[PDB]
Amino acid sequence: PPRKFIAIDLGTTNSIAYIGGRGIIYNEASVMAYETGTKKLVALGEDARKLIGKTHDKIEIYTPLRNGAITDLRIAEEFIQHIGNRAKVQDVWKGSIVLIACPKSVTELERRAMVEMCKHLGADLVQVEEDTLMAALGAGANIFAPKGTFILDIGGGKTSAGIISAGGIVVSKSIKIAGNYIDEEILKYIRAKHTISIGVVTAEQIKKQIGSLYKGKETKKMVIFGRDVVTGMPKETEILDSEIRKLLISIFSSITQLVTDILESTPAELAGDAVMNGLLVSGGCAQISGLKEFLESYFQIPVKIAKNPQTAVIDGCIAYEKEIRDRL
Ligand SMILES: [Ca+2]
Repeated sequence: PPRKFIAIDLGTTNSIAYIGGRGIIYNEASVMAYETGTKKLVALGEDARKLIGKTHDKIEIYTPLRNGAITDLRIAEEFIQHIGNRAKVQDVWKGSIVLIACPKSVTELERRAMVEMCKHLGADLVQVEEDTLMAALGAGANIFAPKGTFILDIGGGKTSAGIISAGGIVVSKSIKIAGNYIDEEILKYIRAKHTISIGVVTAEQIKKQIGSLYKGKETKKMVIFGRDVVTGMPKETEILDSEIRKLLISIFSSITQLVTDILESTPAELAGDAVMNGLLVSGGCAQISGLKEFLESYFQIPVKIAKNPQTAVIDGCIAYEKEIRDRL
């Protein structure tokens, strides 16, 4: 009987967990809530993230991962244990093979601590890899070839970019300008320009429905509702795709600067791959309309949007099961 394979994409806003033979058992916010002063779990994932607004006083909300940052290693273990509890199987960790994908900001100390933590839970083997390496494999890139792979992952709380060659990361950097920032900046733009406060969900909907980085085949506008800034009264206004496009382009100056920084670090041996093969784009924001065209216009290299951008990291972990088992 083979050892169970467990993959955890720690993620930047949501975590995703996969168990061999079960599939993906967790995919939502990296948040948990307890009755105050206890470890009595009242909500996990989305059910807990909702309450961040005004939590019931007899309830404490914990955020083990804030934009991909580990807030506390003991709190991170609680969260990992809650994920494994989803399997509803006694001793899910015993003798298992565990792969954890994490942002590069997770220090070597924290990665080694998570290895000891999972081994203490019962794992036979624990391996920690960077999310950009797994995202490229999940999105369909041959990360094991000596050819240069150039990856950009726009998630919820981090945007990362890197160069991959021969199964490993050659260089990678990350910034804080990502999906959550974009939603909040849409909110702030509409408050300043239309004197109405919208909720985060309306901001996300604006992004999805009419947001773009490049002038497409359809001109759209949108009716939205929010709180009038002066009076507080519910108020309606129309938002044009052109003003949101201008806003998104301004935000993405940070993301094109990140790609420029990575491209400026390309070794001479891989420069041809950058020019001829170009960029692969994954993450939740990879589906912003016109992103391919916007990036191709700026960098004059090919850009490819991943087929599975929302799940590239965990899909790569799932594909990486063979490599771990093979090399064993
Ligand atoms: Ca800017």
